[PDB]
Amino acid sequence: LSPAVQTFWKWLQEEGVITAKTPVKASVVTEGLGLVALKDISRNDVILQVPKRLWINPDAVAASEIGRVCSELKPWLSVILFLIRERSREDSVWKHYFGILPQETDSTIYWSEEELQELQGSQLLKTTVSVKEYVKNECLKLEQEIILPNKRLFPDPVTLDDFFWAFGILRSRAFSRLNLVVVPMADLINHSAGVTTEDHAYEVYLFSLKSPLSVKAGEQVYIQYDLNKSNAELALDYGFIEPNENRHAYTLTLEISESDPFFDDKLDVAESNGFAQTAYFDIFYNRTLPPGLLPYLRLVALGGTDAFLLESLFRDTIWGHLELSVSRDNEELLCKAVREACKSALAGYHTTIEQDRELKEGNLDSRLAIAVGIREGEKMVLQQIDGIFEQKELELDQLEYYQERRLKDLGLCGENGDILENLY
Ligand SMILES: Nc1ncnc2c1ncn2[C@@H]1O[C@H](CSCC[C@H](N)C(=O)O)[C@@H](O)[C@H]1O
Ligand SMILES: C[N+](C)(C)CCCC[C@H](N)C(=O)O
Repeated sequence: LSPAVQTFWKWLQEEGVITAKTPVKASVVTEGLGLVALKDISRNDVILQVPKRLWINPDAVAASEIGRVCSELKPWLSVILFLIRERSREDSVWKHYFGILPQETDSTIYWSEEELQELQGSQLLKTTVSVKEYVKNECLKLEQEIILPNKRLFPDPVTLDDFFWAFGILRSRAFSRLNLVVVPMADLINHSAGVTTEDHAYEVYLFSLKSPLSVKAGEQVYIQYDLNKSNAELALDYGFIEPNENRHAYTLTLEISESDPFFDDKLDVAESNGFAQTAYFDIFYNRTLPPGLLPYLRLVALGGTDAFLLESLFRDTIWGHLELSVSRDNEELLCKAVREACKSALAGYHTTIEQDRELKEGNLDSRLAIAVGIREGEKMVLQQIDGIFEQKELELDQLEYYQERRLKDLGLCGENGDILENLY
């Protein structure tokens, strides 16, 4: 099979992890390394359990020689260093383990500059930069503040590469479902759209892993990494995406600018209803607009004319009105703004959806395939959003704004009220 692999298995055997009780051998699959069922496994069947003696979370780093120095360090930062450190030591308890870990994945955090050009104009590109940058800073402060001072615990130099390496390992191997644990045995389980549950972790401490699906002898055992992540998210966290167009999403960012003459009043209204000065609305393909998006858009484009709704008089129904619409000038404004943002964003890509779809029709490199699928999806969402507001511009007169809703109770045609009045 593989050097460190055929050995890594041996390692677990003595640690009382892998026995003739566990029906699942590690194998080389299209997704790298994975768990192949050694024999017909059933639903919920615990495939393998690992002794907490083998975890690699904050609790294990706090108990090692670097447990002190990393005392005030944040959760991940502690594990980053720990992982790096153990990778160096030739007598580490995870010796056969690290010889198994992939030096890299297809996460965009590793993409070359050319590779990154394939995501030009994409939201994913932005996000990946930000993340790469941040991690960098936090990793440089660790060197200058922990790695270098304690030249006794960290003998070897630590490069950025090693950092991103450890980070990636975290982002693609941590089970934050119990918040940042790692399990050398159940670390080799891959993701599959076949699984639609999203609950496999367990603990009897101990880490118990159970296959949410009945696998036959020879086949691979999978799990659902996260039913709620977008493709842009699966792309960064792990190095893969799904064909499922329902994973395509595009998040819009809304904010009440401080230069807005009604900033103070608008922010009070927003906060009073669960929204901050800045708000993110995730828009998924074929899914309906998120609640709050429209009323927040209306608040943003409020304007002098409708500013009267910001008065103490409505501080109890203003949001209800925002949900029902303010006025035609208000609706037209936000539509205009949204459509313009969509068209502007659409122009930022270097390929058309037609080209992307044709590309997908041939054989693509894993990272090329990700960029293509990611950018095609984003264009679909942007165009769906644009489609939605284009319709809105047309039905701009079918909505019953504030004024009209206010006059829907005039009772013009009532009684000859004067008769009653002239009776006293
Ligand atoms: N469905 C899938 N398609 C492609 N790669 C996958 C995948 N599920 C898991 N992976 C890969 O495996 C990582 C999760 S850790 C799983 C073990 C991994 N196969 C290994 O050889 O070490 C992901 O970040 C990704 O690079
Ligand atoms: C790749 N590996 C299987 C190790 C983890 C995949 C992500 C699991 C997710 N954090 C959850 O706990 O629900």
